[PDB]
Amino acid sequence: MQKQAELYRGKAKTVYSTENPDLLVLEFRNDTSAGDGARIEQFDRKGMVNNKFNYFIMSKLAEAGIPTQMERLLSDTECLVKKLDMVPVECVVRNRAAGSLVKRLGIEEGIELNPPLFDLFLKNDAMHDPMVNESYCETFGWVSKENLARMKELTYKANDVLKKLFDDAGLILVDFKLEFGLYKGEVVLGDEFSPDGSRLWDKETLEKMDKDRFRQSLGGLIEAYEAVARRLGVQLD
Amino acid sequence: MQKQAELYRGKAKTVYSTENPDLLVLEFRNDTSAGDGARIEQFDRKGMVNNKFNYFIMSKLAEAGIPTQMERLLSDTECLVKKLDMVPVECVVRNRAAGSLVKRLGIEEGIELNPPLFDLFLKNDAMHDPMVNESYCETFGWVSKENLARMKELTYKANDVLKKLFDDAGLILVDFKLEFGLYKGEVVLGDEFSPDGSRLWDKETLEKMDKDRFRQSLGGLIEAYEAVARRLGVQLD
Ligand SMILES: Nc1ncnc2c1ncn2[C@@H]1O[C@H](COP(=O)(O)OP(=O)(O)O)[C@@H](O)[C@H]1O
Ligand SMILES: Nc1ncnc2c1ncn2[C@@H]1O[C@H](COP(=O)(O)OP(=O)(O)O)[C@@H](O)[C@H]1O
Ligand SMILES: [Mg+2]
Ligand SMILES: [Mg+2]
Repeated sequence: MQKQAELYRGKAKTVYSTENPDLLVLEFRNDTSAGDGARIEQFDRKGMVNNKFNYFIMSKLAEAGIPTQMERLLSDTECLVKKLDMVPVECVVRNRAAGSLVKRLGIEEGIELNPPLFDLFLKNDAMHDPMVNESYCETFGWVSKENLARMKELTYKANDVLKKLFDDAGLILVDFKLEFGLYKGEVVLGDEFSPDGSRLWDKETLEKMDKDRFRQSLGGLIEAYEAVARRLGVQLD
Repeated sequence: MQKQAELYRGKAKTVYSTENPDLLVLEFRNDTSAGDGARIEQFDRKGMVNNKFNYFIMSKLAEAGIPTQMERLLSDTECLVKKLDMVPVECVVRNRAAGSLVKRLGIEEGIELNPPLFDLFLKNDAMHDPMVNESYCETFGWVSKENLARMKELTYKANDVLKKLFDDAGLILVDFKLEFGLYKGEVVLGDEFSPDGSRLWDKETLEKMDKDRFRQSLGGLIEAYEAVARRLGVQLD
């Protein structure tokens, strides 16, 4: 299985078709966007780190029983995945207050959330990914009630699994975003899990080591990404 | 019954205590606030119209079986109500796209929503009443799952009842906002139902006859409120 032609691309990955109608090639680019204003910069090794970081996390979730898109890595920046009919809704679980929650509610960053919060955002850059809820999914036909329930279920399961994984690595899983899609009628985890869409703080110093370093221009973005990879045991070289 | 002391006030009503610890007096002022930028304006007869308008609707909802705060009207602008431990979350049902939905999702105003949408907003002027969801209610303890389910159940019932009532009066109930509180542990409809928090369009011309006339500089606010009141059978003078 090799890339055939580019079908489409997003702000971080390029999607290619393959000879198989049910398999695609995801290419992680070095592109790094930010804010609703959207400012993009390229960071060396970024795509490769996220691709391998994603494979590692996806496998951990699969081992836990989470059905995923993953087939296998193809190169430093590419992987083979099942073609999914993506539900255009981001699922965000928050263990501590940060990002848009802090901006939206004016709550103090870092506040522990018990139980964790669960946000749903419609994927629409034009509208800056507006917040939605279950009624919207039904009314606009984005996903069935049964499938949405499954998505939330798998997200919370992923949260339980990953909070433990990151804790063992001396990290706090502040929050993260997931995207699911349908594969032959079944809900499957797709897209990616990396520091781009998940917040990770050092357990002892609370130092931010995810995309917030880029959003807040704190410097050392990729250095932080690789630091996290090393703590988890993700081979990069 | 008589007002004993002003407890507090919001942007449209003043809340007073009475000699009875379980009863309050609500005064509907002529104060009208549009745009969180609090561009207040006073409209003569506004308080009186909404007080009578609210009484009429609450009475209809009560007949339908919905528990409400209403005891009786004390004057043209005041009403005697049960003291409720208000849940700080607005419940909004949308039958057609309008207001913030249009600006939020970029959907065309007027589009019919099937099934209707249901929004939850945290009451917080400083933060412009940010949108929330059920997980927020549990995490921050604004209201239990059981009571929230009850609030939504009653809001949907109010929708079935009021859509018919307004249609009979040649009007389209576009959307509306309700607020509930607890009375000795039970969920009870409180606050108010008026053109201030509900969108109503003439069934034949679609002319707006609610607070949107003030929000969107169309003028004729009170004249519209009175026209709606009279169509419902409310005698204003
Ligand atoms: N397994 C998959 N099958 C099909 N599409 C997928 C799969 N995994 C991810 N996608 C989609 O491919 C795109 C990946 O690109 P990305 O640059 O992250 O986009 P975005 O700008 O929306 O963040 C997204 O639209 C995502 O939903
Ligand atoms: N029956 C009631 N018991 C107690 N508080 C009530 C009752 N009905 C309404 N309230 C509260 O009193 C206030 C009425 O004020 P209003 O001017 O509409 O406020 P706001 O500026 O928040 O819209 C609101 O905070 C409302 O929740
Ligand atoms: Mg993406
Ligand atoms: Mg109010």
